[PDB]
Amino acid sequence: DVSRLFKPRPPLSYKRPTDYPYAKRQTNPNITGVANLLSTSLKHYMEEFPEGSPNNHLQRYEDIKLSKIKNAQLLDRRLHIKDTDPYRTIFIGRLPYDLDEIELQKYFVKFGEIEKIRIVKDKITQKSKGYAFIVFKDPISSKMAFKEIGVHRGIQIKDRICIVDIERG
Amino acid sequence: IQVAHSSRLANLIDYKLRVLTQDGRVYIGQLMAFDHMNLVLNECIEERVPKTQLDKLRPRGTTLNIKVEKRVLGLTILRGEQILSTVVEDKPLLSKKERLVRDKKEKKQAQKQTKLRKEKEKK
Amino acid sequence: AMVPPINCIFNFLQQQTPVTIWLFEQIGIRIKGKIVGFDEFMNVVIDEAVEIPVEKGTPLGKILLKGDNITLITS
Amino acid sequence: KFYCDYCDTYLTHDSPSVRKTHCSGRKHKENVKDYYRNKARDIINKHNHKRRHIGKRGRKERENSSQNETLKVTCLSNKEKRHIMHVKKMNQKELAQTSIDTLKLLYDGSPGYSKVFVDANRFDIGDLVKRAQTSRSRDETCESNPFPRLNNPKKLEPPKILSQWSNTIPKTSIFYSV
Amino acid sequence: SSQIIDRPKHELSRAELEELEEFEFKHGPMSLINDAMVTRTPVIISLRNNHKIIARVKAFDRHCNMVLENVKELWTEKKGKNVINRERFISKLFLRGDSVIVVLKTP
Amino acid sequence: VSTPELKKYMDKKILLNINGSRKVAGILRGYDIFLNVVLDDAMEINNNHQLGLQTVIRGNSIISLEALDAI
Amino acid sequence: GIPVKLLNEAQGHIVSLELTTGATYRGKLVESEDSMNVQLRDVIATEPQGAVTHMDQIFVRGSQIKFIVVPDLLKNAPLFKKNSSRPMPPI
Amino acid sequence: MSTPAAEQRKLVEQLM
Amino acid sequence: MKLVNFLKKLRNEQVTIELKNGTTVWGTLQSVSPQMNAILTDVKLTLPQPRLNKLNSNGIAMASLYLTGGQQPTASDNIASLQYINIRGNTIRQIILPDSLNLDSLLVDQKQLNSLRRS
RNA sequence: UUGGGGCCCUUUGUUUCUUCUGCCUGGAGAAGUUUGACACCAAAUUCAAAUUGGUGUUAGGGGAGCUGGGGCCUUUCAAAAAAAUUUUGGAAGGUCUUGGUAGGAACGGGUGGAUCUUAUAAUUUUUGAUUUAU
RNA sequence: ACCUUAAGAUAUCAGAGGAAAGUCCUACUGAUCAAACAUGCGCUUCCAAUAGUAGAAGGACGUUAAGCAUUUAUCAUUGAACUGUUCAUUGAAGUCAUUGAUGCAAACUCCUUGGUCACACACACAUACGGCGCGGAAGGCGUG
Repeated sequence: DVSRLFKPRPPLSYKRPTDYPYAKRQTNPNITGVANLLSTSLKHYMEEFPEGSPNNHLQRYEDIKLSKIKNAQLLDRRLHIKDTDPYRTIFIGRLPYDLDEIELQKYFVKFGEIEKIRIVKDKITQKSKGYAFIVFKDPISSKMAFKEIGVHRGIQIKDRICIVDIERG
Repeated sequence: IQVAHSSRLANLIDYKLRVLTQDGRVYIGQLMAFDHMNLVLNECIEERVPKTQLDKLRPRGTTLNIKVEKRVLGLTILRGEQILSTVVEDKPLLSKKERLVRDKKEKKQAQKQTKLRKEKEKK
Repeated sequence: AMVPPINCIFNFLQQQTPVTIWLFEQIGIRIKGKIVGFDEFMNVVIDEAVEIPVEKGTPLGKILLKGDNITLITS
Repeated sequence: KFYCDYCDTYLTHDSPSVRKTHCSGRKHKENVKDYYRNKARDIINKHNHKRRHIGKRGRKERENSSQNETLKVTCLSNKEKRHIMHVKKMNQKELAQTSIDTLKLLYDGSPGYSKVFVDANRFDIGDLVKRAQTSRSRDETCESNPFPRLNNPKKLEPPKILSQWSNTIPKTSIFYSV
Repeated sequence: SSQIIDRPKHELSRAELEELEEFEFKHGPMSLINDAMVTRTPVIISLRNNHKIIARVKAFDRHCNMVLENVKELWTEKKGKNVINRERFISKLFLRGDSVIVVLKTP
Repeated sequence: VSTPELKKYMDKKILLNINGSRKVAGILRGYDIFLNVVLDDAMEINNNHQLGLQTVIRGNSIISLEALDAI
Repeated sequence: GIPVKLLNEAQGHIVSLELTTGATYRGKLVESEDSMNVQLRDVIATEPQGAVTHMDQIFVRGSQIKFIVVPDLLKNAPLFKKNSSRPMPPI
Repeated sequence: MSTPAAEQRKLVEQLM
Repeated sequence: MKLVNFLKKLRNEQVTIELKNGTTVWGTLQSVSPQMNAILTDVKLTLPQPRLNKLNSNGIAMASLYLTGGQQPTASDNIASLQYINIRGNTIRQIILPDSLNLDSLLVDQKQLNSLRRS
């Protein structure tokens, strides 16, 4: 009963092949040359289609390429906050967009004396771009306040998270 | 026979296909698996037109009658390199509702047997 | 011991033993010469290649024989 | 990741001898034997019959079949039919496994016996037999046992008869054999 | 340079892969077909089955299968001395890349 | 990927049919994963002329590789 | 793939396979690999024109095989069933 | 590791 | 850029696939596998007669066309009307697209455009 | 409950959901229905039982509730062309039908399998040596 | 004793919001696609005598059957006669068949398959034919 169940079928009958032998199998040989067409038929083809149809799907490709080559040089094209050196002056970042200069001055005065404050806003609209420059009366106090406001999950911005660091100027 | 328009080779499982090869030989058997697209046919019988009767198919009694030599061969796996094109010929023995019924049956039985197997193999 | 065919072709290259390459049929030609270098895919460059139909063929110079046609490489 | 579908053991991904080691052991050699015994046992046990289309019999067809007679139906009890089915299945198995080898025993002392009937020194399938019985060697010559009849052999086994028809046999033999 | 070009295709990164594809299409043998599409000059493609097509390429691919329009299939069927010249015009055509042999650009 | 199982044919005479017509007999020496084979002391069976002391056969054109020995 | 695994399950049983050259071969199947290379034993060959011979072994490259005929009983193989249960492979 | 060509590279490269 | 992706965008349009044998399949085109395994549905296979008296035709193509099982016994030319022939990818030689469709909207490879924007 | 007529019993292991009792002058009786039961296969201890490992079977019809969907009708509400008319949307009720009735939701991972992309157009399947050719 | 792994992703575009340039996400929102499940179309094709001993579809790896008509059965060397032909000898291979193969055609026998359903034994129809009984099979299309 080991192999009494896997009894194979009877041997397959023989039929004379209807295809070509493995030795005679080939694709088309004697493929004629391409030079003869160029002399005669090419002239007729060029005469009967003067101009080809426009290549339109490349328009979108080159158009988006134009965006890439158009964004960069235009951002590079360019050239209240011109205070003293930032050794004693403090800087803030990521402040609220709808914030003001007096509120920023008060927030900076919460942890250090302020001598000169002037917030630089975007030129497009009169809204605080989130940058406030505060001159401090003590560089050590300003550095300590910046460290505290950076380690304490960011200073309290009105509608954002305002991390603080050096002015880096 | 009519076959659904959105029916890939996965839907035609146990349909009785008509597989054609490069050398003018056809295979007529039930599809049961695939992959490179090399099928497995259950009872496929291979047909061919002999060279002696090939001349009757050429353009010109009114109705042609071709005697095709056929061989019987069972549970054969083809190779996708030779396959040329496949056609469908007949529907399976079971209707669609009965097919769904037996699938649900086997799924229930398999889930129960798997649960019992886990219960035995853990304890 | 076992020598791979790549090692055999390397030995042919090193000892400069002349080889007669059998291009497969329906082309009906053979190439005789010395192997200067081989590749991954049995692509071989041949120096002093001699064309022989299947012996009145013409020398070809230095050729690069694509490996998809080679059938034997015998010395 | 490939697992055996008979052993159901999940096997760490292999492709070399690791699959030739699993498939050549014993937990995958006899556990693949029990599987196909059951599947082939089913197709022997299947009793489902073709769908029955019953047509309305007509009057000309009914009157003649109603004229003749009614026929009694033989019927058995549950235990009796259980026993009969068991006996019939056993008889079918026993007859199906039976192989007749009278010609192998008849030529036991032939001059070229060891080269044909031994089946281990044959020239066609001997290549398979050639860790794991007083086998008959090929080097036997006809000089051994010059006279076979010197009490060495035994009488031919009497022919078998069907047991369900064992009363059919003639009661007494023609001649008195001791 | 040489190392990345000779470098086997299974160890380069994704970005360098499509960079390699773009470089192959721009500076390579398929630059011919790319130029032929861009300046819209006809190409004469010689197929494997003795068919010559004259057409303008609109999109090609790695395997050298292209979409063509204004195709004009030219081929001859012969037996012994007799020869007949047949031509067929196809408006828009897709062409598989395993058949082509030599692709000639119009002068 | 997976080396073909020819570790039992080593140094045994085999006869393999090149393409569909040619038949070459020799002593196998090695093999590759493409089923390239290097066989020494070849002889093109057809009278039959020997090929050379060391030949390699591209595995594309091999069809069958039956062995004329005990195996 | 399923057919390769089926040919793997068909080991040790007499299979008949026809090459692309036209020849036919049948005999015990010793070993098969994932690329359809097979090794037949005690094979009875039929060359294309009809002649029949016999060899001890043969190793035919899988790129030339047209089809392979396994015993009919393998239709009940466990790997042909679609809905299957897995033992939740370990970590 | 993909097609056998990579494996043959990791043999031929060492051979040269 | 893979033209199989463009070919997948037709999906319901009448094509004329010319295989490598010579037989030309005409019929509505359903989905195309990423290997170009076309699946046409309302097909009308036909075999071009070479129009030359002594050059007869392909023979294996006639055998395959008849063994498909749809050849009309009274048909003068070799045509076989059937439904749902699945064509293996490697057998197609060239696909004659319809004349009416627009190429500018279908040839834009969305994946390549996405890659270019991402880069 | 009893009798009569018709048709069926190949239901062939005489209803085939299982066991047990049982049947042709009859179509019947008891117990049971999924972490369970029942049938069968294989072995070795040197018959049987024992166990371990396997393959299956657990159904068909009708009804009540409960519930998914459609068609048609009524009422009520909102918008436009208004408390009279219509169309559109929603709620409730009626009628008819059609389907379901033991699992379902959420979360989760060093979970299986399908499909897709890339290695991959370089000898073993799909990026061409089977239109028989010069 | 041999074995311990290709890597990624899971509808798509467009619009609003959140973490200069992308980048991600939204039990967010439109449009397209695909799948499942319900549910419909006067949608399209198909579903076997009993008022009778039938028939339809597909087979036969069935018989008549050695049917009726054609056509096939090696190569080399040497000797002999002979005007290429016949007889013998050595060597080499050589699927079985000749009751075969191939061409043509017919009768017969038998297997599987099916609603062998219900109401009818009926005078119809030009816009050519109430497609206005219940189911089943297979597709096409639409809605939720």
